[PDB]
Amino acid sequence: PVELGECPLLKRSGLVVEEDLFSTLPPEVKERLWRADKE
Amino acid sequence: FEVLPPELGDCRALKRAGLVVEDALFETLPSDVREQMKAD
Repeated sequence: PVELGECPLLKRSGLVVEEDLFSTLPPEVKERLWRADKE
Repeated sequence: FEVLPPELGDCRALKRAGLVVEDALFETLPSDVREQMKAD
């Protein structure tokens, strides 16, 4: 669900899931998660 | 599309990410609707 992006502390390393299931998320929330991850 | 309606606030589970569109369609929400939408 997109609500996983609502979680602030969660990041890519925190959210361990398969690549396709992660890609099911919308592009911009994935970009937000990426940007919060790498910095 | 031409202009987004103001009733996206009534939609409980539709986001800008969910409603993926070209950006000139994203720029169309009323200002109070922007205030209610940036806070979801």
